[PDB]
Amino acid sequence: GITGTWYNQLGSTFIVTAGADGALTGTYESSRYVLTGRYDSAPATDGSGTALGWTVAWKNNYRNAHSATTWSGQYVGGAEARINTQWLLTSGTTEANAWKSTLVGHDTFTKVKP
Amino acid sequence: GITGTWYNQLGSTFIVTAGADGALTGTYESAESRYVLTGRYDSAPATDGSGTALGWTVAWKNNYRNAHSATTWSGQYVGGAEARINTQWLLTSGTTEANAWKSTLVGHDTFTKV
Amino acid sequence: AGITGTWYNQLGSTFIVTAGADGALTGTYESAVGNAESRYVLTGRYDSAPATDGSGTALGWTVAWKNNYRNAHSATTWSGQYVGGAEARINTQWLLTSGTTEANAWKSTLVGHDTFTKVKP
Amino acid sequence: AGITGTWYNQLGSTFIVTAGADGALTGTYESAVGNAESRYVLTGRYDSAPATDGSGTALGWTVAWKNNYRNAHSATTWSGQYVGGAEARINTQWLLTSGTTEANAWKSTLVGHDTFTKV
Ligand SMILES: COC(=O)c1cccc(-c2cc3c(=O)[nH]ccc3o2)c1
Ligand SMILES: COC(=O)c1cccc(-c2cc3c(=O)[nH]ccc3o2)c1
Ligand SMILES: COC(=O)c1cccc(-c2cc3c(=O)[nH]ccc3o2)c1
Ligand SMILES: COC(=O)c1cccc(-c2cc3c(=O)[nH]ccc3o2)c1
Repeated sequence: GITGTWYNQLGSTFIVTAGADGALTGTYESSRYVLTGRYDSAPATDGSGTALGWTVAWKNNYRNAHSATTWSGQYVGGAEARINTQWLLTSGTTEANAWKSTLVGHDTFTKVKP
Repeated sequence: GITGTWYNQLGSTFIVTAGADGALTGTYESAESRYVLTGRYDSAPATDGSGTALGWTVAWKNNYRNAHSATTWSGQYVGGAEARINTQWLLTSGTTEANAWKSTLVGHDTFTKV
Repeated sequence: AGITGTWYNQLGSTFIVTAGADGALTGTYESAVGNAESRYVLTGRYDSAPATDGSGTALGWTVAWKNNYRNAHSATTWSGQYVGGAEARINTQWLLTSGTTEANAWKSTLVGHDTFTKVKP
Repeated sequence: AGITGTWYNQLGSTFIVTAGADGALTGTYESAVGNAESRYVLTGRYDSAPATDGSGTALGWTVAWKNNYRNAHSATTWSGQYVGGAEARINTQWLLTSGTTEANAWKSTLVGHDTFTKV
């Protein structure tokens, strides 16, 4: 299922546990940073994926970028499991610079290094 | 300044605690309407007028209903006399592969303390 | 009343647009932010026969940030809808992509939202 | 410039664009089969003097989903960059906004990504 170690298309490492209560917990390496999120613990049974999302704030004991990324996507099971996401990366800014505070992109995760 | 009750422009209620370790925990009401949220924030933001970066996720399942979807909010907290949390969001639904192209909505929410 | 006219966003930009009978948007955009000076060409499209159920009118346009004065090597697209009324408004969300190397492409695109009114805020 | 010609996305859509000398993009966006009911006008803009340091060429375009046969009351904008070479690509992200009432405006806009090739 969702629990496991995943890799995006650029080589980041996403180590996640999907708990019984809908919780996502784990670490993200782009050293390691804390992540938390949520997932649908009772998905549909019609072939649809499992909706999920998580957040990393880019502060650890070694660096602070004053920013945070959220990933929103779905887990698609099968022979080659995948998590397909789109993400928003917001930096702390002054009000005058807030218009350019948020980057957007898309990450796809598999259980194999790219 | 983050811990407490927040209200968006469309009548939703965001009840959050900002923990010392960078955790966001709480509930989102958009009892049957209340959902768990979890996320992260920068616990050591700059002191130069910049906002505090943060994000959180709600999966739209509770003990009463399940939309098979999840929203992530990415944004910044801005303190002061009229404090705000300014966000952009992504809402992904679980879909089949054929319908995945239309799986994700995007928008923006502004939260106030009053 | 209608899309054709001069509009202003919340940050002081000026959007001068003509909505043609064939669905064409043409005009000029002047930005108060970024690596920008004076007017830039815009082109886009709008729904020339919107629904009659109270819905807004879908539209979109593009500015490439090159003119006779500067070139930021970037382009913004706005996607949104015109909402008529006593306080006419165009509500948009936008994507701003810069030309980058492949190694930097992951951070090539900014996202935001602009609301336009015919009265300058 | 390398942009003028026919491009194909990952899901069976096609467009034929002309990149004009002063930055104009004009053409048609259609389906793989290309029947008239699936063809729509596209207009946009591109950077006609891109950097020479290996960076891509920024561009964008819009299609409103109305033609002489149907009208979805919606419009898509694609924002991205052209990357030249033997395996040329246009890499984009897109926003698809539908006309809605104010009560439904919160769910008016889909977001996604498209990659186009010449093959
Ligand atoms: C201001 O600081 C930043 O912008 C920053 C810092 C550290 C890591 C990241 C990072 C990693 C990553 C990823 O793997 N997928 C999508 C987005 C993303 O963003 C961003
Ligand atoms: C497809 O959407 C759903 O299935 C669904 C179900 C329940 C609630 C929501 C909801 C509430 C909310 C909000 O307050 N801000 C931003 C997004 C957002 O989405 C979405
Ligand atoms: C990376 O940014 C640039 O290269 C750049 C250059 C010139 C203008 C802009 C600009 C103006 C504007 C606006 O009014 N609304 C939404 C977006 C937006 O972007 C961006
Ligand atoms: C015949 O086609 C239609 O009736 C129609 C209606 C609404 C949207 C779209 C459409 C196509 C498309 C694409 O290729 N990339 C990103 C978005 C996108 O949207 C097509």
